[PDB]
Amino acid sequence: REVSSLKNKLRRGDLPFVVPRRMARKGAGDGSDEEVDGKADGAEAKPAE
Repeated sequence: REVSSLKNKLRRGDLPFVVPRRMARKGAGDGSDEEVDGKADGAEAKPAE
């Protein structure tokens, strides 16, 4: 039973294997025309003493 079990393991291929995984694709998507200006207001605080 021990020799038979060892022979069946080699014939079946029982080994510490890992299922492979595929690769992901890049998300290079086209942009939209929703542009915003970089304008900003100025400060109005007074200097300290």
